[PDB]
Parts: sequence; structure tokens; C-alpha cells
Amino acid sequence: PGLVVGLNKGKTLTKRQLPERPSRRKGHLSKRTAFVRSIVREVAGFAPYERRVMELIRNSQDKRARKLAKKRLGTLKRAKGKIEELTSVIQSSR
Amino acid sequence: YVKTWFNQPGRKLRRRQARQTKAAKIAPRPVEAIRPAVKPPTIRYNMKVRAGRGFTLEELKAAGVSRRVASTIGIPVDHRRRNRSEESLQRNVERIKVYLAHLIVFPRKAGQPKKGDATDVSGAEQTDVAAVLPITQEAVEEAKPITEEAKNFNAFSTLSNERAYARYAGARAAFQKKRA
Amino acid sequence: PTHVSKTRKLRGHVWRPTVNLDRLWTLLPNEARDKYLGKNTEVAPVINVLQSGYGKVLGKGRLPETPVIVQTRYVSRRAEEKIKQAGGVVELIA
RNA sequence: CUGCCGAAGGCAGAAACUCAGAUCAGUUUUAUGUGUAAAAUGAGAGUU
RNA sequence: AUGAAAGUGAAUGCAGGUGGGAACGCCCUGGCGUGCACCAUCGACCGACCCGGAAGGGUUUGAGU
RNA sequence: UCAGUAACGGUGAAGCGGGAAAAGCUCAAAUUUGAAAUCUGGCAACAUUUCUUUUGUUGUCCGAGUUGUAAUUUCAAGAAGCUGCUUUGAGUGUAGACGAUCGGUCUAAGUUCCUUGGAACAGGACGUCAGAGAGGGUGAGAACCCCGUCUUUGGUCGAUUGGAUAUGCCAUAUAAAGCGCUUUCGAAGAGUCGAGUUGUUUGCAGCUCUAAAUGGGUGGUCAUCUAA
Repeated sequence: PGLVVGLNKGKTLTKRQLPERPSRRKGHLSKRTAFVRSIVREVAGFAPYERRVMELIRNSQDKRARKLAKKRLGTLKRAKGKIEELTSVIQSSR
Repeated sequence: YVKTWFNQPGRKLRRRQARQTKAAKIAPRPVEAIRPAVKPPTIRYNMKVRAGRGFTLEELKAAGVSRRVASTIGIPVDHRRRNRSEESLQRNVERIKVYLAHLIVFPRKAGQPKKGDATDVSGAEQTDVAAVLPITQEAVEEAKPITEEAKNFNAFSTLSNERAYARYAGARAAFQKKRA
Repeated sequence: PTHVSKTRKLRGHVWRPTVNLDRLWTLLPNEARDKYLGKNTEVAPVINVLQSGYGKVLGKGRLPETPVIVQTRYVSRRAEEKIKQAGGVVELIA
């Protein structure tokens, strides 16, 4: 509204669409690096605590599985990031 | 530990000689580069205009000069700054345009003005940028006639409403999401 | 100066700045006051307290009946209809 | 070095302005019982 | 300037009146005006406190207009 | 300057704003696969020098190197196609001008008269120079006796160079690069981030444990950056 106070506070000008900055991209999953990550995955295996999570999930005790995963990593977002990845591996193995 | 300033006139003289030596060394070109017009990033100083570090890639491309040759002819380039409004865009664009219009480029190898150069270059003279490109301030509004709908418009009554809307924005934000 | 001390005779003896409407016309130069104040013009003078370094305008003083437009971020409660009764309008700048 | 002011067991001085006063007194009379009140003499008195 | 803080954020009434008040003027010592500063009063306004839903009511408040 | 403010329990910033100075970049991560195109060293010439003292060039041999040296790419991008415009040397002598370093060398006028005195460089008289009346020495207070001082941001010597101008000779472009489009893909740093604990003044370290790829860090779903 061209106003100093409000949810759209500030001046009103003609807004310009900024060109895409390449450093914003990092974190993207290229097909080639995804393929290489697949190869190392099938050639290296999984860490010992991953194997315990497989056993925990195959036993269907998900609460303890996420609790110990958070204890191993340190953050809930990392624990969730693990869980979806190893369950995703689970149906692939099945 | 004390820091005394008995070398203040000495420092001032040394800086002036360094400027003088710089001018003598690179006399054909101005001793200060072109700088873009840039607005300070705060509510206390957003009403002013000062000299930024350098132009952006979008401004350089819109003006028609490439980012590679821009450094060579003396146009500093900032790769971090971005233009979020056309008002700043054509503002810096017209700064470059007037710079280029007043700019003369000596041909290299002194054989012919290959594409972008100057045919006659005997009129060389060292002049500061500020004279040709005097950075200005925000345009001060001149007198305008009385607006009738603005006259009916109260003023801070609105600022009270959008304020109350802002403070209790989460209050109704909850209200809709919980009832929906 | 040590010579005029006491020991020389003891020898041997052991962000929002604000402005009131009384000062609004002061902000305009002398030319603007001479060519707009005290006369009837279809076009009205505009006062930008923001460009003069003032965030809010407050309500101490009177005004001449000459209409004037006040550009500001915040304006005082009855200072608004002080402008309106003076004939001007407060147009809010963003 | 000289001169002036000068204590204390809240003081002495400085500056800012009252009233030519009934305004005060390490005092004495008068009246009521050392207290209080309203003639003598002296002093320019003061207030923050 | 006030408020713990968001914040709000000042001459009603010659930028309010009364008395004293320096100086001045007027006569005809005194009286008359006349009133600076300042001091006693004094109403309003800005707020923080309370009631009312901005107006209005407090005789609470700030080295405030 | 913020500011002795925020903050902490006396300690004590930073953002913004005004100035001084300014300049940007380089790798790893992708095949040159029609060609290791790369590089140190040995040997022989050719040179060049602040320099017989320095620094290189070419040819040949061996070695390094495919467990990756060259060219292209560094996220601001970029690569691969497509396009039609523009651009081009990591060179080698001659001359003048333009600066600078080193030391060589150049500079105006009383020593006239009288008195005092051991001595005049003092006093008095008569004169001079001054872009030079700063300073020092000389038998006492010397602009004119001497050195210097001004001229000098200069004339004259030489030896160097730093950068440009004019001029000559080599180079080899069958190439490289910039710009607008994509019908395309866009690789990006690990015992590292992070969490718990102990220690030091958020930052750092020890130890248990240990990541992700629109992910991660920072600030209050958003904004901004892209570490190891």
C-alpha cells in the first residue's frame, strides 16, 4: 500500500525479477552424482548403526528406532533424513 | 598505551603526495573511477544516495558494455549487488551511458580506431569524474496542487488499522487455520 | 598556565526525530515562504520533513491559514485536522 | 612577601532579591503563670 | 516529554488569569496607570493511573507545554 | 561516529553513516582420447646481463608422469550445440622527448678611510649585492674575507635505467577470445559440519558419537550466504 506500517510495509516500486544466482543451486542432486552415489552405496554397504536401524525397522519398533537415530546423529532433522533414506532402501531391498 | 597524533600534518602531506604521484603515473585517465548511485540499507538513511562499490552485471548488460571490457575501460563491477527495482536499474544505466558518452578510448597499437575507440585523441585531459558525473540526492518534491481524495483521506487512522492488523495478524491467522 | 595556579602562592605554606507545526514553515527556504505564504495560490507548497531529518510531526503551535502539504511517515492525532482546518492535507510518504 | 575576613568543642563567607520596616535583640520594664503576650534602649533588617 | 513496555507523545481562554513586583509614563507627597524577571497563587494542555466507550469525569502523578 | 550504547557481572562491542585506499582472482570436482599435447635434470650450441658474477632459448638423451602433468571450467558462473558481429604478439634493434637514482662540476657584492683594541668581526663616514639579510669559520656583534645560502622543480659531465612516441626486423591466425539464444546439462572441498561432555578467553581445543545434497550455515515459512 506504499505505507510505513503493515504486512506489506515499505515503499512501492516496480519490482524486477532477479536473474538466477548459481550459488543458490548448491544442494541440487545431479543425475551423474546420484548415479555415483548409488555405485558407492552398493559397493560400500552401511554403517553399524544403520544395520541396527534395519533390524529395528524390520522389527517395526519405529519409536525406539527414531530415538536411537537421533541419539546417534544429534538432530531430529538428521534423524528423519536418515529414516526416510533407510526405509527407501528397505523397499528396494524387498 | 597511548596513541598520539603528532604526525597528522605529516600523514596529510604524504597522502596528498601519493595522490599526486598516482595522478602523474596514470594521468591520461581520471584518478577516481566511476561509481554507481546507491541507497543506504536502513530506515534511517534510505532517503539519501551515496556512491556504491561498483555496477552490477544486469546494469552492465543493459547499458551494452560487457563485464570483461568494463574493467578495462575503468568501470568497476560488483558481482554481489543485485537490482531489485527498475528505478535503480535505469538510474545506474544512465550513469554508465553518460560516462560512455563522455568517454574517449585511445586506440591500442596506434594503428586505427578498431571498432570502439576515438578518431581524434589529441584533446586528452585529466578531469575528475565528479565534475562530469556529479552524484545527486533524492529528488525533493516540488509544490503540487491539493488532491481532493487525499484531502478526504484522514492519515494515521489507517496506520492504526494496519498496525492493529499487523500485531494481531497471528491472532486471526490462527483463527482461520483452526476453524478451517 | 602554572604561574596563576594556587601552588605559586602556597610556596612556604606546606530512530525518529520530531518537529512541531510551528517549525514546519521554517523548513521551507526563504523564497518558498515569500512566494507561497500569505497569498492564494491554486498550487500548494509541500513540506518534506523526511528530507529535513524528521520522522514524526507533532502538534505544538498554530498555523497560518495558507494550505500546505506535509509529507511524513507518522503524524500526530489532532495535528492532522490542524492541517485540515488550516486548509492543507497530510500526504503520507512511504 | 603583604593586606583583609576569620572559626569550629549544624558554623564563616559568596552571590540573587525582597521592606525604609515595628524587622530583630545572649537586654530590661508592663500584663498574665522560667513560659507566653503587648513599653525602654540599641541596631537597617533580612530571606532561599 | 512520559511510560515497565508497545507506545503515545503539549499555548482552550491576547501562548490563560490573580496579587505582589523593577523600570517607565501620566498628572496634581501621593494617586493613577503599567508591568519585565522572579515569586506566591491559578486553569488549560502532553502523557502515565482510574472510569467511561473521541467527548466527558477525577483534584493522583513527571525537577513536563 | 555509532558509544561508553547494546550486552554481561566493573567489563564492554558490532550493523548503519562519513572518510583514507581500492583490484581482483586461482584450484579439486567433468575424456585431449585422433594421439602427454606437460615438466625437472644431463649433454651441445645460441644467446642475454646492474654482472665474463645474471637470466634464458633451441636441439638431443634420460627421467618424472596415465595412482593424471598440459589446455577449457570456479557458481559472478560455466560447459555442449546454435548464431553473426567484433577483437588479437608473454617478441627483437635504432632515435628523440619525458621522468627518476648515483656521484662529478658551476655561482652577487668593501676587506676603502678615522678612533678604541693584542686582534675590528665594534663605533663613525663613504659604497655595493640581494631569486642570496638562513647558518657556520675567521685574533670581539661579518649579507659584501671564506664555506655556504637564492637562482636549483637547473645548466653542465658521465653511468644507469622505468614507461611511453617515431622507426626497423621477426611471428605465423588452418587459431584463440568476447557478445545474443538455448532443443541440453550444470560435476562444487568429510572424522568435516553437527550434537553431548570437559577445558580456555559466541570463538577454540580434548574426548563419546558422527551427517546431508534444493542440502548446509547465518538472521527473525521468510531473507541472505555457499564452509570444511
